[PDB]
Amino acid sequence: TRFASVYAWNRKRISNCVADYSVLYNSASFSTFKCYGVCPTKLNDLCFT
Amino acid sequence: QKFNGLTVLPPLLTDEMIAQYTSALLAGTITSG
Amino acid sequence: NFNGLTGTGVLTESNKKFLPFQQFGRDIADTTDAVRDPQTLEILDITPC
Amino acid sequence: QDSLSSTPSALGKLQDVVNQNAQALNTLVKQLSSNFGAISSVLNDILSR
Ligand SMILES: *[C@@H]1O[C@H](CO)[C@@H](O)[C@H](O)[C@H]1NC(C)=O
Repeated sequence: TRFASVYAWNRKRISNCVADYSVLYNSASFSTFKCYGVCPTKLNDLCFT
Repeated sequence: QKFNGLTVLPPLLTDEMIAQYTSALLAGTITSG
Repeated sequence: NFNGLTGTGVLTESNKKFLPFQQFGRDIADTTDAVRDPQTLEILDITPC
Repeated sequence: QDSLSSTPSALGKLQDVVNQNAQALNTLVKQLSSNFGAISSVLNDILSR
């Protein structure tokens, strides 16, 4: 419901969970979706620390 | 090395075969000059 | 594919004594030659076919 | 017979050939760890990401 300001941006840590990026990538709600060092279509079968 | 496409091939003549040639040369030198 | 790490080879049980914080080992070629199974925590040796 | 038995360096000329060849192969393998400007020395990392 509420977002942070740009000067005091908010860091949320995501961990110990199973992600699903197909719900984000295949959504039409986003005007910008730019990935660096990783391809959005491959992001759905990788693991991160 | 092996697992990166790098291999080593064996010599055609074995160490035993080389030793045999050496023995023949020594035997010749000693008995027939 | 181990936690996102893809490759081909023969897997066997390892006798390498990994410390609890270590998940894999590497060779001089920067290739992985041992991994910790993410579910069983067993250490496996990786040798090319 | 005694001179060779007591002189470790006597056969250095033959050992030098062995050492030079081993050095060349070890160098060749280690170069597989170089990025050469790539994101990773590991080809599988590039393809999976
Ligand atoms: C789940 O993974 C942990 C190690 O992270 C392991 O000790 C445990 O036995 C696993 N549970 C099952 C049912 O395999």
